[PDB]
Amino acid sequence: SQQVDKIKASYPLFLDQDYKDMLAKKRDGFEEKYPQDKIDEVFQWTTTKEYQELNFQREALTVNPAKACQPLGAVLCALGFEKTMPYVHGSQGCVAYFRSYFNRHFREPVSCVSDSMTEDAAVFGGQQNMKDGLQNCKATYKPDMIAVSTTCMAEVIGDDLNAFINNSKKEGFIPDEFPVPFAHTPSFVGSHVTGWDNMFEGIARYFTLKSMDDKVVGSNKKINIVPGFETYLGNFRVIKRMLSEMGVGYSLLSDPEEVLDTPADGQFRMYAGGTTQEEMKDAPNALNTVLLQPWHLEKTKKFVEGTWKHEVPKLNIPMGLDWTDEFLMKVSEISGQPIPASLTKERGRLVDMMTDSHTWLHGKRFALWGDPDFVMGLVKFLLELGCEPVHILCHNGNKRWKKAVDAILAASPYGKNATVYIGKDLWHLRSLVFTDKPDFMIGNSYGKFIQRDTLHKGKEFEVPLIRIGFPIFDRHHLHRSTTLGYEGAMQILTTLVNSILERLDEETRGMQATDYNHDLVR
Amino acid sequence: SQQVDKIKASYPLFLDQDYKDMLAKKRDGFEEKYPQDKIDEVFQWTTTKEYQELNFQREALTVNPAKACQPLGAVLCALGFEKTMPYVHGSQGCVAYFRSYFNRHFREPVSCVSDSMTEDAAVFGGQQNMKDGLQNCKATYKPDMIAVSTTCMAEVIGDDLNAFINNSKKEGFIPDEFPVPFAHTPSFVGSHVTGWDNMFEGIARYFTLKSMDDKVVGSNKKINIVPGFETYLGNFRVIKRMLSEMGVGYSLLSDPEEVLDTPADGQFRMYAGGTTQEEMKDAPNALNTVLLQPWHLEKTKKFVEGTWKHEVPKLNIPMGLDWTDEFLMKVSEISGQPIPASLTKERGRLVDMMTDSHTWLHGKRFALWGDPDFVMGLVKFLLELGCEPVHILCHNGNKRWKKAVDAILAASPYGKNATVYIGKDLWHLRSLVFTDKPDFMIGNSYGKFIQRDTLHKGKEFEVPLIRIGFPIFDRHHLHRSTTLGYEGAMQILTTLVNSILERLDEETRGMQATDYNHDLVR
Amino acid sequence: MSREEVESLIQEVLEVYPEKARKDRNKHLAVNDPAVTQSKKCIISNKKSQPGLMTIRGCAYAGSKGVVWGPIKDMIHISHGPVGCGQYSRAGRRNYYIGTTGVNAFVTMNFTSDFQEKDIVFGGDKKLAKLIDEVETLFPLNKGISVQSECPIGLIGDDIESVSKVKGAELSKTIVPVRCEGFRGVSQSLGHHIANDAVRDWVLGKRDEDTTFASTPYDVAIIGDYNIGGDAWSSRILLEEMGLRCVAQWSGDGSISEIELTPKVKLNLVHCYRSMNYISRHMEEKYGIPWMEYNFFGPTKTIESLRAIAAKFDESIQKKCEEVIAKYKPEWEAVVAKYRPRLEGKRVMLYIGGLRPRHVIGAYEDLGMEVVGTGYEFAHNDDYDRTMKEMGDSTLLYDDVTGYEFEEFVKRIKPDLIGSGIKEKFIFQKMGIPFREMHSWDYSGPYHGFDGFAIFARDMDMTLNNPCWKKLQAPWEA
Amino acid sequence: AMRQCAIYGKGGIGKSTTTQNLVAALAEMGKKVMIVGCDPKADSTRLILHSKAQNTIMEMAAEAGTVEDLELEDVLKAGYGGVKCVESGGPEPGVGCAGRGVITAINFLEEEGAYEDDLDFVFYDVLGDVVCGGFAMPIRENKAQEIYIVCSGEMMAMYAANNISKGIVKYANSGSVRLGGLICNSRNTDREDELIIALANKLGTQMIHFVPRDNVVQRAEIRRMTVIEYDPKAKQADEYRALARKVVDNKLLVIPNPITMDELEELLMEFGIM
Ligand SMILES: Nc1ncnc2c1ncn2[C@@H]1O[C@H](COP(=O)(O)OP(=O)(O)O)[C@@H](O)[C@H]1O
Ligand code: ICS
Ligand code: CLF
Ligand code: CLF
Ligand code: ALF
Ligand SMILES: [Fe+3]
Ligand SMILES: [Fe+3]
Ligand SMILES: [Mg+2]
Repeated sequence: SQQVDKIKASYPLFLDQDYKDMLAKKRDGFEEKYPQDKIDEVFQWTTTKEYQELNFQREALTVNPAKACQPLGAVLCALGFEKTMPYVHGSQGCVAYFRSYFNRHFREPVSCVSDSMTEDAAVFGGQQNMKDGLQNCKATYKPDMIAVSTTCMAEVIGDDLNAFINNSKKEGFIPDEFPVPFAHTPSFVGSHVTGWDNMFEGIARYFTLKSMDDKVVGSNKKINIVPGFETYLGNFRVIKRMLSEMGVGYSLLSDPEEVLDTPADGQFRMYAGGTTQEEMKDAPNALNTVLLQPWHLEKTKKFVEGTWKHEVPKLNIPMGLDWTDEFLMKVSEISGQPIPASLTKERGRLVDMMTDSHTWLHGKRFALWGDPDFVMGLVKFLLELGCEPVHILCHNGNKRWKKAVDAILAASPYGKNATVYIGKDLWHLRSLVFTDKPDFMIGNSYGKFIQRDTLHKGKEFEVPLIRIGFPIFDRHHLHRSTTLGYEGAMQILTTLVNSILERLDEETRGMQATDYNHDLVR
Repeated sequence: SQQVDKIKASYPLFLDQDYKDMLAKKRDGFEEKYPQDKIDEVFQWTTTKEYQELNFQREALTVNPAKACQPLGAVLCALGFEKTMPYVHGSQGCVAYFRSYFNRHFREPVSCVSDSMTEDAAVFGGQQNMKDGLQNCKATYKPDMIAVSTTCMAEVIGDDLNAFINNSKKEGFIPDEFPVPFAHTPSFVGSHVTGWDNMFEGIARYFTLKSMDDKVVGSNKKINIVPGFETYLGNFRVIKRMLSEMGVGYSLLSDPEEVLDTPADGQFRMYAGGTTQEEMKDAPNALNTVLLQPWHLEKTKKFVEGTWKHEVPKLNIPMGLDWTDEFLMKVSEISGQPIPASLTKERGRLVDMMTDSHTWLHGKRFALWGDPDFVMGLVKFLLELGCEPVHILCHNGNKRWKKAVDAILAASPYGKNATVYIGKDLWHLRSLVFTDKPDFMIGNSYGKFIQRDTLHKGKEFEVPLIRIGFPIFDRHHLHRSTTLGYEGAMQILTTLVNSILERLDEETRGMQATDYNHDLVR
Repeated sequence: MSREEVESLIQEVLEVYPEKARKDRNKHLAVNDPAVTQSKKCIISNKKSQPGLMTIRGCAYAGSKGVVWGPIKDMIHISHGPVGCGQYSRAGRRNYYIGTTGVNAFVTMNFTSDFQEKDIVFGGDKKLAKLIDEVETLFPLNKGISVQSECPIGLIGDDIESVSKVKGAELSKTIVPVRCEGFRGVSQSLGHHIANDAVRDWVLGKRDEDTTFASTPYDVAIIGDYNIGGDAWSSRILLEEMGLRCVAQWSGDGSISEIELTPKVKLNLVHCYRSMNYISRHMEEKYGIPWMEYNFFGPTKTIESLRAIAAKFDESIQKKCEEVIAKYKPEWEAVVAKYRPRLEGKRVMLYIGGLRPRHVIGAYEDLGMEVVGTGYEFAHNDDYDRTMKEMGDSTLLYDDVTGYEFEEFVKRIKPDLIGSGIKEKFIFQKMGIPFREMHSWDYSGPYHGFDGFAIFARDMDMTLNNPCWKKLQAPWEA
Repeated sequence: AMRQCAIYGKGGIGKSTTTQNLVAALAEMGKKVMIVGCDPKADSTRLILHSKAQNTIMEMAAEAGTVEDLELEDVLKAGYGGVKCVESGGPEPGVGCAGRGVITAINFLEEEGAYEDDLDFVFYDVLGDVVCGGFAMPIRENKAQEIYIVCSGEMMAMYAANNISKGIVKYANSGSVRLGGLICNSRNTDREDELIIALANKLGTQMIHFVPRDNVVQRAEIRRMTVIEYDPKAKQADEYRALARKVVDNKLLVIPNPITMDELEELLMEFGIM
């Protein structure tokens, strides 16, 4: 029953007595459910150390992974280019999932097409699918470029993308001069960040491999910036703003911020902004190429050093204080422009915020997960703040990345209790936060479930989730935030300290019980 | 006892068994307090409607006021001028309190001096205090201008600021040309915003009143912007950014953002930035003067219309979509510059966020309080989002402001259940949120206590606090936020929708009880 | 360093003042020398602040309402006058209490008469009576009303005593009029004195003709402990762990019942001499209750004070004190063994109100830290007399230091850590010097007793050794 | 036009009565005048309005919220001969703070534009005991230009006039306010005129029209009017006409050089004996 004045959605409609009675009767009479005592005992067992040992002995089963497949990152990278349609050779369910994922994260339209390879296409190959799909996409959505990635089925059967696109061009399905960069993106290799790297390398080599004779390094006096897999629009914006204030000429290749942040003014823009084709053509003329997230831009690094002949600098992701300083100083040493006073003042204001908040930040223990470069930057910044990143999980990390992060932890007194896990999923991490409880965990929306689980052990065991990373589905407009540069460090610091303070306020809100510490001034 | 490995601060030190036993024994033996049943009965009574009637019949007692006294606003206004020392004629305890208040809100140094009027100065007048204080302050802190306000004692005894400063100048305590603007700021009249208005009017007439002969309106082709009492640095920044993007020449008088956001680089800067004296001298030459918060800039409006001969536009505070649009169109019609495409795109992105979040925002009921212009802007924006501002409280509001806000509510279908209270304190609002419960309350840090009180009636009656306004003491770096313009509206929308979503996540976190609605995707 | 250089530093700092201000301020700065018997020749204090010099001092209202009266839980304290004072003083001081706020406790609430212009012109006595009636109607569980005067009340001669008497008789309530108008005195010290006199005249004598309280020989009352961060509690658990019965706490977590029961106790343990020595002397000379100064800052001072207090009782109390010392010895020893190596040899400068500038020196020295500069906002001659026996040789002493003076002293001395209030914190944080709030404990604490010592050492190490202080200079600058 | 005068002097020396009679004389000469009473006793406009001015700025402001809600027409009322009359309100004796009320009332008059054009004179009748800065509100900058001190041959009256001059000195140096002269109200003392003239010379000023003590004033004021309304042809009415004429044609505006207590005693021995 409902009252027309106050209408209850599912919560709290299904807390009504009739609905509770119905659910109890359903479970009692037809579900054959385990007894509540058995369920409680099994949950308590799952929160134990022996269960964690069993969990970490897993070899074949993955539970709640913290990664996606390559073509998602390929689609994002392709989206970062002007009037470019992402085109995934393979089955259409993949494209539907990629679009839904990015739609839920960004709350914006995400354009991507499939060539709809069915069983007959699996058996006979996707040549006809490629020809018809390229023709249909170009005629329907009028892109100036079609960037081709693959689903797992086309990678298993060896659908040769190069041959398929070439045959499409020579047979008149698409114009011969129409740019169709391609990249093999096997979903059973690496992760979504690997797909981003592969797609970017494909686009770069499409626009630069053959026409290298007339290229001389530095002739355009710009700096190439490769962002990598990035889902914070403020990160693109902050890199652009810091380079603009610095008087540095730059070329941000794969810039998707405009297409993912279009206005609602009565019309739908399928394409907006993005790296122009001329930018990629002229990229070899740059003074140098700086990789924003080098640890999933290895293939791009090999191509840039071996083909464009750019001495790509060894820079960590510009996250936190020290690494933003290093990034700015390297940009200075490359372009010859000095670091301006506005950037110095922004750095000083970040330092002032750190001094203002160190008492609440110091000693705080964290479990964090995400992509390797983001995770490493977060670890470095947390060490800068005096926090303890006790659990550091990277599902798609590798041994060398683990070595680098271990060396970073060894250089700080606040990395003594820190452990780096690679190839582990969020079930491992839920065990980790049960058996060695941190104060907070930082990660994407999936971590919410871990928080729920911790709250079931009790309020004193609950590990609150701080939502930084990808994807964030249960909050609105957090994709607009920043994590790079001094501005990103300021936003992260504000989020961390205010999460701590809100947690403390909640834990001291009980009148005559804990409100003696419910201080107005913190 | 303490474990050296894990040291407990007061929370949760005093939850230990020995401390709990000590507190219980102290209460039983020596406190002679009311029985817990009696305390529960009285609390339940205070949450009732009859108690609210008794509360709203109050005529003499104020409990938890949502306002401050005039000299606080005078000090804030004076701080927005270059190398200007705020100087409060009267008792030094006032200056200590103003400085502590602003230090806790901004987490920054706040420079202000007193002439330390004691009982002998109260009886004989503080003319010697004025002479010695002006001389000492100028010799010690070398300000380029000393801006003089008053405490209540100097206003009661009629300390003639003009005569005192003039005598100090003629007797050689301070140079005759040294600028010493003054304003009478009685704490028993108006509130802190009135003090801001009074101080600004005094500073304006000090630099402009006697030299109006060689002034012609529009000759500098600039626009005067008066911000009023503003404690969000992002508001100054957004007004500056929006005017400079528009290509409009502007002069923001009383700009304190630099002095309240100095960097930590091994140096303490007592002064930084601020409106120069030449800007105030040239202000009568402007095309027009726009008052950002007109409802506490009445004296400034009268002076600017009657002395500078500027036809001050009838503009509401540039908060929310419609009023930011009106502000931009008025600035365009004054300066002659068109609204640029970047501002239009920012407005469109605001609209996109509104459409992305309307389902969660729509129908939400709010109790809010603060200064009149900020409160009115919040009410207008909440109406734009489809929210219901049911309890609109403004302690320092007046009848005309109440009528304007009532007319605003009548123009929208979402203002039907809204009531505007003026002269009511936060105890009135505690009663209001107990008897007509909103979903959230928006206000400064004091509202936290109301939240505590609501949580004592039960978790279902708890009204969470959203911290927007002044002062904010229990969170860090919120003073850096923005509330004006499209950017401020975006920040407010993000805060509101994510507060709603975090509340819903908390209410659906109970496994097997309410977690059926613990959705990953919201 | 060296008695001569610091004197030269004092003269150089004073050089910028006008001659009157320089002549005044020279008498408020000194170099410590334990060869001095009376601080009158050394340093003078408790004098008028020089105008326009940006002093740190508060007012008598701050010393009365904000310090002494405010912490009392079950009493409602009304800031009589305009709205500013109570609003700025609302919950700025962390005098911790246990109660139900708004029902039977009111500490963090701001009760005010909110004087308008007509209240100044025509008087506020009728408004005060109506306010008392409204307080009764809306807060019926309050156990006392105090009326803290602000500046206009003192100026216009409002007869708050008459209102208090009439309304108290009419309602059988204790209504205490406090003439703590801010312009009286020179600082919070006269606020302390006025508040103590109000307690003596209106509260302390209510149970004089009452013998229904059972008194044990081990009855002590804690005086001048305001439960900052739970300080008093951390202190109290020690005393009652050595057999003593803590009848009263003044005034942090304090009830009016405890103040009324104070004359029934046998000993008065004064923590803050400066704020409550007046009432301690009054009770000594009226009820014959001896009072002793103690100190619960750091293990050395805590043990010394516990043994001194035990020596005033039977052998059972002394055995219980010894067992308390032996029980808590490993914990503070572990705290030292953990945090002293991180803090040994670090120099600290202090500037707090009237007791802590000298009381916490032992706690710092327990961690190998040397206090090179100290000073008071509002201490008297006797406070500096007590300070000389605690400060080291050739250490800077300042009274009512100005912002300029203290900034220059810090620049020259270059201490590793500064302990002062909220109005110096961000100034010295921007100079790259670790800062600890020594009033509010930087929203941490307690610092009293052994648990307080553990927290204090943790905070000192956390702020002193924070990595942020190594990042003040941008790497692209020399 | 627009001459702003402030009437001060020893308590009860006859400031209100002389001010009202002088204002009546000035208004009978076609001069537009306005009387502002800065005494919480709103008794400085009774002989002009023929009744006690019940409506005062402070009382109206307290009744009607604050002073901003007020209107001039509710406190500014005409009387005999076009004399506009306003009164600053005040508490009953022994309570509140009347100086703050005077400050607020005068600020309200300034802000509401009571000082319009076609107003030749504005007379601020102030109380005799200037106890605070508030009652010096009339002699603030740009408020009153001339100060008239009513005195008499009594030692206390001359001491009060000298003390008032000492208080004036700070405002006179701060602004452009000066001492026009010493109006003398006769108290029938030995060498009254000699004492007033000597004191005025010592202060650096003049004695303007020593006014005789006559009961026609008492009669006229008990009939709720000035002498001009009561007996225009009486001797004291002509004396008030002469006082008005001497006020109009006055140019001795000086900063007083007040004399110490010793010099005052020498003046009393020199001119107060025989
Ligand atoms: N020239 C005068 N002749 C007779 N009586 C006078 C004269 N001047 C003043 N008075 C009387 O002396 C008394 C003094 O009252 P008032 O004029 O109000 O003095 P003040 O305004 O200084 O307080 C009045 O009653 C008045 O009738
Ligand atoms: S009362 Fe005094 S200024 Fe003795 S007014 Fe002040 S809570 Fe200080 S050095 Mo704030 S004489 Fe207490 C003090 Fe000391 S408020 Fe606290 S810390 S021990
Ligand atoms: S149509 Fe359907 S969703 Fe597509 S793959 Fe095939 S079953 Fe699966 Fe899978 S890992 Fe990624 S999303 Fe694909 S490329 Fe393969
Ligand atoms: S020294 Fe002390 S704090 Fe100052 S006033 Fe006086 S009692 Fe109070 Fe009050 S309302 Fe504001 S803060 Fe003052 S100007 Fe008056
Ligand atoms: F007694 Al008066 F002016 F009325 F001196
Ligand atoms: Fe800061
Ligand atoms: Fe959208
Ligand atoms: Mg008179």
